[PDB]
Amino acid sequence: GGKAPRASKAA
Amino acid sequence: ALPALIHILQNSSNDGIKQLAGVEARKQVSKHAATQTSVKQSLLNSAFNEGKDAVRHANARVIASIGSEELDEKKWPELIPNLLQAACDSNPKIRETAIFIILSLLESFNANLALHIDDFLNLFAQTINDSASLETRSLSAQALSYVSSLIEEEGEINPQYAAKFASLIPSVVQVLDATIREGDTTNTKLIFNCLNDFLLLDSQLTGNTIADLVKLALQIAVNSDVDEDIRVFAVQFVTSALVYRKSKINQAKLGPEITLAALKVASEEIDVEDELTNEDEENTPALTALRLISNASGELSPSQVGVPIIEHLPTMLSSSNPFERRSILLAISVLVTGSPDYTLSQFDKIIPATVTGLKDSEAVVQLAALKCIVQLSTNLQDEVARYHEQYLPLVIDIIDSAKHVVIYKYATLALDGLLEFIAHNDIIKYLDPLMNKLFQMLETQQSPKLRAAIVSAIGSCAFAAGSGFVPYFKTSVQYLQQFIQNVSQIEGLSEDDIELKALTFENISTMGRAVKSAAFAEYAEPLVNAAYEAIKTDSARLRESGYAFIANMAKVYGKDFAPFLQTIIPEIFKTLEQEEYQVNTGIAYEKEVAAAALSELAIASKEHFLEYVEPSLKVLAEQVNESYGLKETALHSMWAIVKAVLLTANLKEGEYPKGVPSGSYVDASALAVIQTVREVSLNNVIEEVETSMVISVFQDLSEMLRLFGPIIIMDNGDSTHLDQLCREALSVLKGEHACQTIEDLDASETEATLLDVALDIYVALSTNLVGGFAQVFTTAKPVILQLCQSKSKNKRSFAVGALSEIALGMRDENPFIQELLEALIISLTNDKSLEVRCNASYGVGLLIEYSSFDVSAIYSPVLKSLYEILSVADEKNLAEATKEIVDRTFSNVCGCVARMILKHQNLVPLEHTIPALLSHLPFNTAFEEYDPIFKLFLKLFQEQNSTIINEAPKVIAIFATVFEKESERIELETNSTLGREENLEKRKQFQSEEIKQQVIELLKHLNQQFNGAVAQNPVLAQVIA
Repeated sequence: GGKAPRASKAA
Repeated sequence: ALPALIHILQNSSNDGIKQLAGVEARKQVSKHAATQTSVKQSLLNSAFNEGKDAVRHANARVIASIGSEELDEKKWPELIPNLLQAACDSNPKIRETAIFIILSLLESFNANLALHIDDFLNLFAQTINDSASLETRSLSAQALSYVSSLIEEEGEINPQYAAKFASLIPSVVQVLDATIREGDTTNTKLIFNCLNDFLLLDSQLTGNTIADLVKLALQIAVNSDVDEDIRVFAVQFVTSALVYRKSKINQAKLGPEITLAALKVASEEIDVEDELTNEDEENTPALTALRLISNASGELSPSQVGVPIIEHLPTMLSSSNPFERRSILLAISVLVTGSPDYTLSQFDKIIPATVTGLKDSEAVVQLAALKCIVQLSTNLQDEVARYHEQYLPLVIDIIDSAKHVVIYKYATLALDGLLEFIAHNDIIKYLDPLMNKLFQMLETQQSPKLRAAIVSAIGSCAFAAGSGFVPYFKTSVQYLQQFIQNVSQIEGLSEDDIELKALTFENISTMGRAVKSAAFAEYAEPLVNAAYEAIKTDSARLRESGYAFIANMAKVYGKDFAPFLQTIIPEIFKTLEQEEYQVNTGIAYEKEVAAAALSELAIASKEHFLEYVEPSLKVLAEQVNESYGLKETALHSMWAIVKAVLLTANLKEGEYPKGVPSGSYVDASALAVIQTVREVSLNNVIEEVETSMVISVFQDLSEMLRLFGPIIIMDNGDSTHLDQLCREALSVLKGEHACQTIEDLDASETEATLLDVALDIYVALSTNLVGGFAQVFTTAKPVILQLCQSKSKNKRSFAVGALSEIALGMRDENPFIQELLEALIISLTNDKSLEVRCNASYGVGLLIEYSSFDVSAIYSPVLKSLYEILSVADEKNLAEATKEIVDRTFSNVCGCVARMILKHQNLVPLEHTIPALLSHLPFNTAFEEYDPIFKLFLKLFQEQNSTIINEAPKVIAIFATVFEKESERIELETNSTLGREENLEKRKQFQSEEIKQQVIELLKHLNQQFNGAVAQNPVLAQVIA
């Protein structure tokens, strides 16, 4: 929930 | 007017007619004089004497509807007493029809039946075990569902009633056993409905049974002697218990048995040739089980579901039973959606397993692996992509030699999802062969299902390739233009025909994002006209594709697209107000995309959208109140409208004034828009029982606050909404929120995400308010510090990471640095998780950097831990914990050490520390941690410190990589597809332009001293001059 990490072509 | 239907019912010589009138007579009972008593008796005789049950039942239901009506007052007081009598009669057939009539009465829901709950409890306690009629036993179980609803209607659960009702639950299990032994599948299903209704009951009525009901349903589900349809009932029941009573399942630690039971059913033989060619039964056991694993993965912790699956992956994947090989692969594909983070951590096992599946002789196994890969890509998008060098050859080979249509679709679909997320630089190696293969494939395949899969894969090449797609742009639209002729003529087209046009509209718009407005100009006008044709069409899928085209148009043209608002906003408005029931899934999907289009248009139109703000917020607010599946997306678009207004007022992202606002840094009109959406956002979090709703609101509020500051939640010195927001967020941390309550318990990934998004409110408010946040942080601080101690690894990670980020927001104005520093050192020193110690070290350096009190006592222990953590990551580097984590730990540890050297150089012995720092440089990830390291290099070299001065060659090499990486980033920045800027900040090598100039200025100094060492390197010679 801090430094360590926890959309694209489609819509 | 009505009695006619009864006479036909008694008398009709043809037997079906007697029945057909009874069905109508029941319907017509309510509307429809002295001889209402003559009609009662005629029915009762027919209902106990008629030959065939169907006519008996026809008569009985009419009797019950009469009884409910003839119970306005005490109009038929003997009915219930007589039926209670007949149900105890010596004649089993008389008892059976009596219970059947009592069941029909209970089906009337007449409020007066609550007057008789004790009667029914006493009668059903006997008739449930009737030894003469299994039908009578089943009807009694069916009747018990209604009696329970009555006891719960009462103000207070009668304790005596619920004890009687709970005593009957083992009897219903005995009926279920009986119906299965006799083969009465009709009644077996009915008893399963009774078991399903027990799930919803208050715990006082059910006793401690629900867990044992689950255990029993599993015994039935795994037993292949039992008929297929009965086993589906059991799988469904356990799947139903995960939704409505997962607390009970957790208490029994039933997650692993459920998972393994579902795994064994999933391994059962299925119709291979149907799977391979029939384009999409989930009422056969093996498929129903997959729905069970999927639901289990969503509701429970990965230790209860994901771990059991991964433990069985090695033995099942090498089994000689292809259906076991198929099963474990499909088990993973359904696990990834509810447990994405757990699945990602098992990639060291899962990626090789999917590769083995693609290599299998049996196509059913190959199809499974491809479904698994598809599923992984959708969920964990770029992570799967990085393994393209292994996948792409294997997937292309399958396409080239596929013998079945469904393998061809899933191989093309697997290629589509991989290419969609491949790094821009890696796609360049493949782009020409992919392009020619896809168009070679588009030519060969005439099936519209296969062409739709290919067109999507082609659009994924353009998306990944950006500007590198220009050489293919014209020829692609030339070819694809054929699939978008006669857009308006939607009659005589199949569902797949509609989809092939829709995908072509969507992927051509994706090509405009890849090659921008200049290369799109040739076809912009005809394509936009066709997209409007689609918007007017009667196909919701086709309208959805039109809105997707326009949304991407907004990205390409910005304000230049503003003259189209007047026509388009009314088409979007019509779409959003549609009735949503046939639910009509096409309309739900259409509403989602139209909402995205409306948001994209608002952002691009800038000033031109103001006249639409009030109406757009009116339509969107209505959908939050009334829409069945669009609440989150509708609320999200309101915040997008706010973003559009605030950017139109030239409030720049991240450029808001810190601290609690006494008034407003936003004009009155923009403030009115903010307050409107801010009000709706709080209303959909307070007392909200949908956790996906609370998550969505907390995400929108976090993002808006980070972008535009505390004005999102507060203005004019009034903190009513801020206190509400923290009151709610603190509730989620405590586990006490309404969406939670339906302490150390193991949590699902969704439950943990809920925790993290509430923490994110605090992280964002701390950057907003700085020192002003301390008052609000006081309640959450003890809770968050306690969460740093959870038995949960992710929860300890979330809390420590959030404490570190909160430290960064409050900086030197933080009145709790000593207390927070003390907690994080304990985590840094004693935690067993590398990831937790990783996040801890970041906060430790930040807290030390911002501390203004004496830290000389903690430097030595902290530095010893910092060298030991370099030791546990070292071993891991050489050969739960991923490589990304390990690399981040190096970056964070080195950043922490640098921040300490910077703070109190005298306390750190540099002769050993500087080499340890250098040996882990350059970094592979977490380039934010360069910032203190660059600052340390600046200061050491400015002091001509001997330790660094001897290390000039390593320092020069580090900067060579830094500036090499920085230019690669700048090239990628310009060539990438529009709007793929998710990790734009993360690949930044410098946290500011000021520090970048200092490094350049330092590099120039290094050139004179050391006699041109710097310019020997081609990279730095370019930056030095």
